[PDB]
Amino acid sequence: VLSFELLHAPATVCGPKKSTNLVKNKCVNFNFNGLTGTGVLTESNKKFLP
Amino acid sequence: RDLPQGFSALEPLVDLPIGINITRFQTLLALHRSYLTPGDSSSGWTAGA
Repeated sequence: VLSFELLHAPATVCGPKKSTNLVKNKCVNFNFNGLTGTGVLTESNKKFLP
Repeated sequence: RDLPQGFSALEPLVDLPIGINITRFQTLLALHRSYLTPGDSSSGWTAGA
C-alpha cells in the first residue's frame, strides 16, 4: 500500500521525467524549465556561471 | 582584526524545501579535551581564539 499525503506541505517525491530531442536553426516552441518562447537556437560563445 | 575594506559577492550553495518555522539561533564550537581540563563538561571547557 503506497500512501500519499494531502496537506499544506511541499511535495518531496517528484520527477516529471519526459524527454524530447533538440533541434537547431528552426523556429520551434520550447519549454525548458517552465519558460516558453519561439525562435531559433544556435551555438553561443557566452560563458555562464556554474 | 576587523573586517577588511573590500567587496565580494556570495554564490548560492543549497536550497532546502524543509519549510520549518525558524525563530532562534545558536553557534557551535570545538572543545579541547585533554589533561589540562579533565573531567566532565563542567570543567573541560575552554574558549580559544
